[PDB]
Amino acid sequence: IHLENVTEEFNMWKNNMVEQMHTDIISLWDQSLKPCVKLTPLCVTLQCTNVTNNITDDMRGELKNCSFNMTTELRDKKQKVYSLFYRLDVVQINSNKEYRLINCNTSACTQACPKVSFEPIPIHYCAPAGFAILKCKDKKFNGTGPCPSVSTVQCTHGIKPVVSTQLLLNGSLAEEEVMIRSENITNNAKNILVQFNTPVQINCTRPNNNTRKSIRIGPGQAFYATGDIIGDIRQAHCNVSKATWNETLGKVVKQLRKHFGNNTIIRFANSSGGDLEVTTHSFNCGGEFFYCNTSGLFNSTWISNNDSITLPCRIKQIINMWQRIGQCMYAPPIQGVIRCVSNITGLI
Amino acid sequence: QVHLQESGPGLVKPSETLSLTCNVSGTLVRDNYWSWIRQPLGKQPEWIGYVHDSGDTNYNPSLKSRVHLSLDKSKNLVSLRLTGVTAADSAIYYCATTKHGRRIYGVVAFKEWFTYFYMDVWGKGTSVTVSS
Amino acid sequence: TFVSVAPGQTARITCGEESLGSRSVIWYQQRPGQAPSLIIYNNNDRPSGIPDRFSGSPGSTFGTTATLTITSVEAGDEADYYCHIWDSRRPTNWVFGEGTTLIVL
Amino acid sequence: QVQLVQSGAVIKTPGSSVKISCRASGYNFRDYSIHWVRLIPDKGFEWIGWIKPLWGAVSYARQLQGRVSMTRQLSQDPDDPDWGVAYMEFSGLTPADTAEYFCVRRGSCDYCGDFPWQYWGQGTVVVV
Amino acid sequence: QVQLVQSGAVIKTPGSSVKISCRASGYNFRDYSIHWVRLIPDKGFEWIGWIKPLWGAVSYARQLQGRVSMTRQLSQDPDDPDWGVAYMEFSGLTPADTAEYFCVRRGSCDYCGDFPWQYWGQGTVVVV
Ligand SMILES: *[C@@H]1O[C@H](CO)[C@@H](O[C@@H]2O[C@H](CO)[C@@H](O[C@@H]3O[C@H](CO[C@H]4O[C@H](CO[C@H]5O[C@H](CO)[C@@H](O)[C@H](O)[C@@H]5O)[C@@H](O)[C@H](O[C@H]5O[C@H](CO)[C@@H](O)[C@H](O)[C@@H]5O)[C@@H]4O)[C@@H](O)[C@H](O[C@H]4O[C@H](CO)[C@@H](O)[C@H](O)[C@@H]4O[C@H]4O[C@H](CO)[C@@H](O)[C@H](O)[C@@H]4O[C@H]4O[C@H](CO)[C@@H](O)[C@H](O)[C@@H]4O)[C@@H]3O)[C@H](O)[C@H]2NC(C)=O)[C@H](O)[C@H]1NC(C)=O
Ligand SMILES: *[C@@H]1O[C@H](CO)[C@@H](O[C@@H]2O[C@H](CO)[C@@H](O[C@@H]3O[C@H](CO[C@H]4O[C@H](CO)[C@@H](O)[C@H](O)[C@@H]4O)[C@@H](O)[C@H](O[C@H]4O[C@H](CO)[C@@H](O)[C@H](O)[C@@H]4O)[C@@H]3O)[C@H](O)[C@H]2NC(C)=O)[C@H](O)[C@H]1NC(C)=O
Ligand SMILES: *[C@@H]1O[C@H](CO)[C@@H](O[C@@H]2O[C@H](CO)[C@@H](O[C@@H]3O[C@H](CO)[C@@H](O)[C@H](O[C@H]4O[C@H](CO)[C@@H](O)[C@H](O)[C@@H]4O)[C@@H]3O)[C@H](O)[C@H]2NC(C)=O)[C@H](O)[C@H]1NC(C)=O
Ligand SMILES: *[C@@H]1O[C@H](CO)[C@@H](O[C@@H]2O[C@H](CO)[C@@H](O[C@@H]3O[C@H](CO)[C@@H](O)[C@H](O[C@H]4O[C@H](CO)[C@@H](O)[C@H](O)[C@@H]4O)[C@@H]3O)[C@H](O)[C@H]2NC(C)=O)[C@H](O)[C@H]1NC(C)=O
Ligand SMILES: *[C@@H]1O[C@H](CO)[C@@H](O[C@@H]2O[C@H](CO)[C@@H](O[C@@H]3O[C@H](CO)[C@@H](O)[C@H](O)[C@@H]3O)[C@H](O)[C@H]2NC(C)=O)[C@H](O)[C@H]1NC(C)=O
Ligand SMILES: *[C@@H]1O[C@H](CO)[C@@H](O[C@@H]2O[C@H](CO)[C@@H](O)[C@H](O)[C@H]2NC(C)=O)[C@H](O)[C@H]1NC(C)=O
Ligand SMILES: *[C@@H]1O[C@H](CO)[C@@H](O[C@@H]2O[C@H](CO)[C@@H](O)[C@H](O)[C@H]2NC(C)=O)[C@H](O)[C@H]1NC(C)=O
Ligand SMILES: *[C@@H]1O[C@H](CO)[C@@H](O[C@@H]2O[C@H](CO)[C@@H](O)[C@H](O)[C@H]2NC(C)=O)[C@H](O)[C@H]1NC(C)=O
Ligand SMILES: *[C@@H]1O[C@H](CO)[C@@H](O[C@@H]2O[C@H](CO)[C@@H](O)[C@H](O)[C@H]2NC(C)=O)[C@H](O)[C@H]1NC(C)=O
Ligand SMILES: *[C@@H]1O[C@H](CO)[C@@H](O[C@@H]2O[C@H](CO)[C@@H](O)[C@H](O)[C@H]2NC(C)=O)[C@H](O)[C@H]1NC(C)=O
Ligand SMILES: *[C@@H]1O[C@H](CO)[C@@H](O[C@@H]2O[C@H](CO)[C@@H](O)[C@H](O)[C@H]2NC(C)=O)[C@H](O)[C@H]1NC(C)=O
Ligand SMILES: *[C@@H]1O[C@H](CO)[C@@H](O)[C@H](O)[C@H]1NC(C)=O
Ligand SMILES: *[C@@H]1O[C@H](CO)[C@@H](O)[C@H](O)[C@H]1NC(C)=O
Ligand SMILES: *[C@@H]1O[C@H](CO)[C@@H](O)[C@H](O)[C@H]1NC(C)=O
Ligand SMILES: *[C@@H]1O[C@H](CO)[C@@H](O)[C@H](O)[C@H]1NC(C)=O
Repeated sequence: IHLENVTEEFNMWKNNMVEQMHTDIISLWDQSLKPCVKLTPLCVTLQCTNVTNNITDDMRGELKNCSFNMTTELRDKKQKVYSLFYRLDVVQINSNKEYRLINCNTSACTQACPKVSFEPIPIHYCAPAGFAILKCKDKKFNGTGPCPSVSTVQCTHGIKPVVSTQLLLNGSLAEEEVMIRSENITNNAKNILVQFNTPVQINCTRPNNNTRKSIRIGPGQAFYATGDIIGDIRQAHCNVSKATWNETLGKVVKQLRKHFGNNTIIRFANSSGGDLEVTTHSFNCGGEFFYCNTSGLFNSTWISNNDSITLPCRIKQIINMWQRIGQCMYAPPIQGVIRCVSNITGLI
Repeated sequence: QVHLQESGPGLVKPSETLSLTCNVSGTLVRDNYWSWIRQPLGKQPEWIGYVHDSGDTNYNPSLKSRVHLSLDKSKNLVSLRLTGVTAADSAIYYCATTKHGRRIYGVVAFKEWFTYFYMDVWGKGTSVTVSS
Repeated sequence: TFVSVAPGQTARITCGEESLGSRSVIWYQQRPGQAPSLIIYNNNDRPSGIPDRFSGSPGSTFGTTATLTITSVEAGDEADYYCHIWDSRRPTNWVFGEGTTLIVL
Repeated sequence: QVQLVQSGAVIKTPGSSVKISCRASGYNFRDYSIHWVRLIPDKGFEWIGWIKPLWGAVSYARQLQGRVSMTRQLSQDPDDPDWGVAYMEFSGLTPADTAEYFCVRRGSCDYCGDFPWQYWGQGTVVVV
Repeated sequence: QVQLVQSGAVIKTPGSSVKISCRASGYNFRDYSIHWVRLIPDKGFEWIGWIKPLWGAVSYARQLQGRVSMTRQLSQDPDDPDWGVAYMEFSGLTPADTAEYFCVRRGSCDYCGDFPWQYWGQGTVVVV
């Protein structure tokens, strides 16, 4: 319901209900793990070799083929069963070459249920009776201060909840131009949210054809591992268009010169360092977690006067989402070549 | 038109350095790759390896030490030296030109391709035999 | 490895290990007493001098054997055949495959 | 209480690299950022950088890039979630870098920003 | 989607017994009944029987008793509960029984009864 002659002052940074969304999604994410299986008999001695591949001594194979003792459904008999993992999930314990999982000394990893998926669906947060929600419909609204055209609504619009560290996906596009937002510009410990108008199409794929293999842990307990790699052993990657990326970086340069004067030299360099999922951009392409290198994007300089950027990724199976002290999660392998099309909407 | 011609001793005493030569006709040593291939009687051939200027001289890792390939740009020939002739070394040997070519299956920038070899023309052979 | 087909008919000669990934096969032939000679240098590519009807299995198939398809055979095709697979997963084959012989009526 | 324990003062040679630890205890280590600051005589203070120990996201001063590095190690047990270790590896040592270093944390009030560092370590003297 | 996958067409001898499978996928298999129906040229359709795969409770047509049999096998895993297999073993084969067979499921609407079979398999030809 569009209002008249009204003006309220808003503040996105001291706002409530973003904390509530964070707590609700964390607790609901925890709630979809209790019916699923704990990998208690899986933290075990792993006899790993190199994956069968033409080995290059300068590079490294990103797959280790591990066979191990596993308990059958019967408590007396145990079997020898093999699987495939990445370098980023196993570590060498100290001739012989025996490995272990990286989470053997912090937590038992709850295996995610392969029935449930991780695609986003729009949640609308509706207010109870006696409360209302006000949305600001001003175009040039930098998210702080008085907005001149607000309108009340009973429920919010579609919020597809994405898990994206850098380069937020599937967002809400801006109206007519790029808009940068911050709590305090001269504060360099405050992140700057860039939301631009036209979306950037990004394709991402794993071209390696995998085989789901079931292993029986016990009665009613199934462990889904990687079987054979059908075809070529390739590196999973992503693509953006070169021209639209250069154009949109020109757009954010044009908008960034409003806050620092015109005669300013703006350059884009990659992330400085930290863990894996804060220096590289991480996302979830249909129940499969990619960690893609963004050095090919933020590599530019800007003076005050058909191709496509491909970028490689790494694939992890065990995750430590929200960095809890004792809560890790295995992710099951999924069949076939996996590709997804998404829209880069903004930057952090 | 190209045709090649080898030459050798034919009779070899054991534990002796074997050496073979390979003539040219038409195309010189600089214009193309070169290769040596050996084959015993009634057997499949064994590609010994390939030789070219600018370090393109990768050898069979089975032998890897007792065999050395070389060129002769002064006289425009190909040459091979062997070390430690055993009884298995009795075979007919071939110098032959070959051509490369990129088989590409994935991304070119991620080195998801390779270079295969194939010998278009061949020599005629030298029946090397080790005996005392 | 003895395959015989009364002349003018078709012919399928298999050779080598089963495929693992993408491959680049090379087919050579060998008359008795002669040097070898190239017939196929790619999965299905031939150079000049050798005619058609010597078709090859494409390397895009996963988990098959390399074949060599010959139609309208003759006494000139009576030779020893050899394969040289170049798989993108297996290492470099410094030796050839197994000798498959063709003989005609 | 909020406690920040450094290491002892160290003497290095020019061209070496000094590793200075900073153990924090008495609060939830994953929530608050860690800044590094220096004090040089006849130069005053000079800012180095910050690191958020939740992931390890860092930011350095512009004139010190390529020389400094920051890591962290969290406490992974459900019994002691409070303590944590931050690091600072300073490379490219010159005799100009003889100074006293501090690893600091902001206050916990509502109007408290990030740069008004309330809690301070005891300081570490680096002489080259 | 609701998918019903039969087996291929088969050729049998008189006096044998043909086993026809029916794999169902895309819905909760334990809830909806499975009927079997036949189509004979110059005879039209003719009813065989039904089976509820929740227990295997069956009912046969009267004039085909002693010859037909219906079983099922459920999907026992918490990851793929949707699919399921029904069977029909038809014995006492005569040359009159050369026909096309269908395993069918009713609709899911509220006024939908049991016999208005919405979803149909692709049909299996049996020639004697
Ligand atoms: C993100 O972006 C990145 C990059 O931006 C993307 O990465 C790209 O990904 C694609 C697909 O993943 C890759 O494509 C592969 O390319 C290689 C190389 O192709 C080149 O070379 C071929 C052969 O070279 C010969 O011909 C050229 C002339 O064209 C000549 O110059 C050269 O000297 C040599 O003589 C060319 O044929 C090919 O051209 C083709 O593509 C053109 C594109 O527009 C098109 O115009 C042409 O008409 C032609 O169609 C190109 O120049 C290919 O080799 C490879 O295809 C083979 O491999 C796959 C997997 O094994 C298989 O499925 C294919 O069928 C094909 O295998 C056939 O070809 C072999 C060649 O010998 C043959 O041996 C095989 O047995 C098989 O042969 C069968 O089919 C052929 C007919 O095709 C028949 O003749 C045979 O008898 C037999 O029946 C792929 O196409 C890119 O390389 C890669 N990188 C770049 C930089 O682009 C990434 O995909 C993006 N991701 C997303 C999500 O968007
Ligand atoms: C940003 O927003 C876009 C827009 O939605 C998202 O793109 C979609 O992502 C989802 C999840 O990855 C994709 O869904 C999956 O698609 C696979 C491909 O099949 C498609 O095509 C066939 C044939 O047309 C259709 O029948 C099918 O519905 C899909 O459209 C499917 O194989 C997947 O199905 C499997 O999983 C589901 C999970 O419930 C099972 O029910 C199925 O039985 C099957 O096992 C799945 O449907 C979707 O295709 C994408 N859309 C497009 C247009 O590409 C981005 O993913 C999102 N960004 C991020 C980071 O998530
Ligand atoms: C399986 O993987 C192996 C790698 O272990 C790979 O072997 C390599 O093959 C190439 C050609 O097939 C060999 O030759 C190289 O070719 C390039 C292209 O011209 C040259 O630039 C290289 O020269 C560099 O390296 C030399 C030392 O090797 C130096 O002397 C030179 O100055 C250059 O620095 C080189 O000649 C390559 O040598 C091998 N690798 C090794 C370790 O020997 C094989 O081809 C792969 N097989 C398949 C089927 O994919
Ligand atoms: C994200 O992507 C970037 C590139 O898109 C990637 O950067 C590259 O990383 C490698 C190693 O991590 C860098 O180092 C190279 O490694 C090889 C290994 O042998 C060296 O031989 C290379 O030296 C060559 O190049 C030198 C300079 O030209 C020569 O002096 C030398 O003789 C060799 O020819 C080189 O050291 C590589 O340089 C970068 N690329 C760039 C453009 O900086 C980065 O690693 C990715 N991110 C992550 C987290 O992996
Ligand atoms: C941001 O971009 C820079 C520019 O390349 C990246 O720096 C590079 O980092 C890699 C490691 O990730 C360095 O590789 C080195 O390889 C040798 C090989 O053994 C190894 O000994 C070293 O320890 C190191 O791993 C590379 O030299 C380095 N290049 C430069 C010019 O600094 C940086 O990694 C990028 N950051 C992110 C988060 O992507
Ligand atoms: C991983 O290693 C296992 C061995 O533990 C491999 O399985 C064997 O593969 C060989 C090659 O075909 C067979 O001869 C054996 O019979 C297999 N044994 C078993 C128990 O399966 C497996 O192929 C390897 N996987 C990969 C991707 O390299
Ligand atoms: C199997 O994997 C091991 C690693 O556990 C490889 O050993 C080293 O690998 C690196 C890079 O892959 C090379 O630079 C080293 O030279 C390797 N060490 C040695 C002693 O060679 C090993 O090469 C892999 N392959 C085999 C056949 O063992
Ligand atoms: C699976 O279990 C078998 C049985 O314990 C393990 O095999 C033993 O390995 C040790 C160490 O190499 C030997 O001393 C024993 O003699 C082996 N016993 C038998 C019966 O083989 C094996 O290591 C386990 N893991 C795998 C991957 O097979
Ligand atoms: C966001 O826009 C508001 C105005 O709608 C800006 O707030 C004013 O900024 C000027 C400086 O340009 C100050 O003099 C005023 O006192 C500010 N008013 C209020 C109520 O804060 C604000 O600076 C803008 N923020 C950003 C990051 O651009
Ligand atoms: C990944 O591998 C599977 C094999 O496990 C491929 O599925 C086969 O597809 C062919 C034709 O596409 C069928 O004839 C086979 O019957 C299928 N086999 C199985 C077991 O399903 C699958 O197509 C591969 N993926 C891609 C993208 O090629
Ligand atoms: C990203 O993927 C889309 C497909 O999902 C690509 O769009 C196709 O582009 C080709 C030309 O390259 C057209 O012929 C198709 O009609 C397009 N299809 C669709 C559905 O858009 C797009 O090119 C890809 N982008 C990059 C950079 O690779
Ligand atoms: C920068 O230039 C624009 C002209 O496009 C002007 O409107 C703006 O005021 C200038 N800003 C500064 C800080 O000079
Ligand atoms: C940055 O761009 C230059 C030139 O465009 C390129 O050579 C370099 O590889 C890029 N940086 C990285 C880390 O790839
Ligand atoms: C778990 O083991 C790894 C590998 O040694 C080690 O780096 C890590 O500190 C260990 N974690 C704990 C809590 O001991
Ligand atoms: C369990 O075992 C019985 C006996 O072999 C078998 O009939 C049944 O199908 C099995 N169930 C599953 C889910 O494998």
